[PDB]
Amino acid sequence: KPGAMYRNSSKPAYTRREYISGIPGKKIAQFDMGNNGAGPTYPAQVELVVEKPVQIRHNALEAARVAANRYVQNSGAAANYKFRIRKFPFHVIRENKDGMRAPFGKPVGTAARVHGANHIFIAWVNPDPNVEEAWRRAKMKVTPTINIDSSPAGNA
Amino acid sequence: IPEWKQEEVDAIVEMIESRNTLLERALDD
Amino acid sequence: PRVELEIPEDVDAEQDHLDITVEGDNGSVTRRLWYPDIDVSVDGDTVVIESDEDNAKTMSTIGTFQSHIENMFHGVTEGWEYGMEVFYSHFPMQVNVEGDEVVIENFLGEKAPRRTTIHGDTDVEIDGEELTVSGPDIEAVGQTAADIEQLTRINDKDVRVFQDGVYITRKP
Amino acid sequence: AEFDADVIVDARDCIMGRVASQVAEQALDGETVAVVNAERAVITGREEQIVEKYEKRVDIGNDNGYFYPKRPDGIFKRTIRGMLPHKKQRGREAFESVRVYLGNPYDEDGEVLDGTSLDRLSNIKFVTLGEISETLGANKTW
RNA sequence: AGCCUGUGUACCAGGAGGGGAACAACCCAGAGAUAGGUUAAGGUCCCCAAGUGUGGAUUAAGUGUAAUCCUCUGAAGGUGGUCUCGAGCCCUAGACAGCCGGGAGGUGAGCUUAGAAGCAGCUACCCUCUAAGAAAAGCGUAACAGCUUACCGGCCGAGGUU
RNA sequence: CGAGUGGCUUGCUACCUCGAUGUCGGUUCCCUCCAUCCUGCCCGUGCAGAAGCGGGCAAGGGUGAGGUUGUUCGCCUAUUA
Ligand SMILES: [Cl-]
Ligand SMILES: [Cl-]
Ligand SMILES: [Cl-]
Ligand SMILES: [Cl-]
Ligand SMILES: [Cl-]
Ligand SMILES: [K+]
Ligand SMILES: [Mg+2]
Ligand SMILES: [Mg+2]
Ligand SMILES: [Mg+2]
Ligand SMILES: [Mg+2]
Ligand SMILES: [Mg+2]
Ligand SMILES: [Mg+2]
Ligand SMILES: [Mg+2]
Ligand SMILES: [Mg+2]
Ligand code: NA
Ligand code: NA
Ligand code: NA
Ligand code: NA
Ligand code: NA
Ligand code: NA
Ligand code: NA
Ligand code: NA
Ligand code: NA
Ligand code: NA
Ligand code: NA
Repeated sequence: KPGAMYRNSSKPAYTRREYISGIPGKKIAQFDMGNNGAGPTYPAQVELVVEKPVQIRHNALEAARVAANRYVQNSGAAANYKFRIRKFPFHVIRENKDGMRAPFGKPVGTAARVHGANHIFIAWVNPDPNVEEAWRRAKMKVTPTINIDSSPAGNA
Repeated sequence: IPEWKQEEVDAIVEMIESRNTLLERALDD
Repeated sequence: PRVELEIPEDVDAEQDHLDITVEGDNGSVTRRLWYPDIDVSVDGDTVVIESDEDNAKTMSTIGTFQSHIENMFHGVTEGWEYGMEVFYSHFPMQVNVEGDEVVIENFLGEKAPRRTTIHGDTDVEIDGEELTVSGPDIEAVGQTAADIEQLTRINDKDVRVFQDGVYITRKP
Repeated sequence: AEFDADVIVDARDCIMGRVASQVAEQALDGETVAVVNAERAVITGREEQIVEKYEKRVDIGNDNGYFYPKRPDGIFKRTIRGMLPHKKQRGREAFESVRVYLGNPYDEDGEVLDGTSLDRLSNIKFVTLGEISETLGANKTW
């Protein structure tokens, strides 16, 4: 099903698992990538910033993350960098799959609500921004237009 | 103010004592 | 902006309206140089290309007019020449100059002669498996050379195997 | 043949629409106008899109009909007609007191209206009505 | 959804007249008759009343000349199309680019391998001449040769580069 | 995984017609669209040639005959560019 159906934040927040059952598991494999043993003790820190409030299905998160981290293997399976996707798909989403009668939909998935200007991804690298490329590929699989932002890094 | 250029004008003046611009430079000394 | 081109002692360049003519011992070439707000004039010993605008599009044409004029200076004195080489693998290609067009016969065995008409005062002198296209108008000479090579173009089959044709060997 | 024009306008190198707009205004004021050298009138823009528009007008039509002129003659006159309420009595009277000519059948040289002249030295993107008609298939009778 | 169902409010319904091409609810506006005048929304090239108004800039696509909207689409992504503003670095001790010349030897390093000589793989990567020149960045060879990057010099002459 | 275009299917809605806008399929006869099947002109090829595959421009013209089925659709046969 197309993102057209769920990318907008026009519906009430729907996240109370005590009143919602049958919620599909998330497809997001990990949130901490790279050298998670080490702490952000890197020279450069780039972030992928969302430029519009939107809902991002756990579907897109996984594909976006994979496409970025799977690529960050331009540095190697045990390369020196740490990757972080800071958002989690809390918003439960429905579908009315009778016509408009008793239409309250059944749970079909989950999505994460991101407000314009928040960073969804944050990578930590030594002067070796292959990460800037890992993100050109990442904002490629999420609905919004995005800003690739570098923070600690005056090594231009 | 490149230093290597400053050192060359010296080395050149030294051999003169015992690039073209750098030679013309030393000569001017 | 304004650029000044000192015309060669060997040449005389006159210009009325948007047309410039350049005459030398080797001939004469006239061109139209028309572009928004770019004035081209002959100030005695030098040709002047000037304009009150400096935007990218304007500078582009100014630079183009320059090379066009210098190219004319060169064409009326030293002249322009392109060298070509006829080549064949099985069928003896026959390239002849007949009238104001060069004709090529027996190309890849073809019964129908392939031809093209020469541009302007361009001389196509052919000697054996060598051709020389020359004249004072680089535009004309360049095309005549090109057309000759294009004349043997093949799309139907693999060019890497069927390499017959005439090719530009030396560019001025 | 013979047209007592109170005003003879020269369209050579002028913006068709700006001339037409003035010739319209004047004919509605009771003036008899003649536009000369229509073939040399001009319209700014990219020749390719300009021609597509007029070509589309030629192709448009059906049994009821959409007679669109091909000669620079009519193109210009139709242009003026669009600036007049030609179906009203007053409009038709004005329109009928305006005539466009290929070249100049008069002795006098027409006048150039203010703000209608195009400077060829500072303009390269424009076309001649004559060129448009040639593209449309007109018979260059000028 | 020009959907369904709440809520507050103004409107249509039951609301003229002016504008919006037309058009219940969008804008101005709430209206006795008649008359003169000035504005509102909106508009002043023509159709069409009033500017082919002024100072300046951008756009070359007829983009555009489309407040609102079922109604006026145009998106993610991309753009050395073009204009403007900033920061860093290099430059008349001559920068960037191009063209010309130089790119040397110990030495075809050692190792492995019939082989390997900058360039299959492994290790190392030293010092000489010098104004330059890797134990070789890319091609090429069966391996050589050959062709070039790095690096230096010249010609040139003004900004260049990120 | 993400962004869209179309309005041929299906679903949704209940705006229009219940003082009736005659059904499906077929047929006959006319016009059109392009997201092109053939034909023209081209590009790439894992392009030797021949035969292809894929792509671009392009709607001028063509796109036919039959066996089962009311069928639309579809299956099948022999021709065909
Ligand atoms: Cl018609
Ligand atoms: Cl009318
Ligand atoms: Cl122009
Ligand atoms: Cl009231
Ligand atoms: Cl237009
Ligand atoms: K009914
Ligand atoms: Mg073939
Ligand atoms: Mg009522
Ligand atoms: Mg008026
Ligand atoms: Mg438009
Ligand atoms: Mg809008
Ligand atoms: Mg009926
Ligand atoms: Mg097409
Ligand atoms: Mg047709
Ligand atoms: Na039901
Ligand atoms: Na995106
Ligand atoms: Na115009
Ligand atoms: Na017509
Ligand atoms: Na009311
Ligand atoms: Na109205
Ligand atoms: Na338009
Ligand atoms: Na009825
Ligand atoms: Na029927
Ligand atoms: Na067709
Ligand atoms: Na059948």
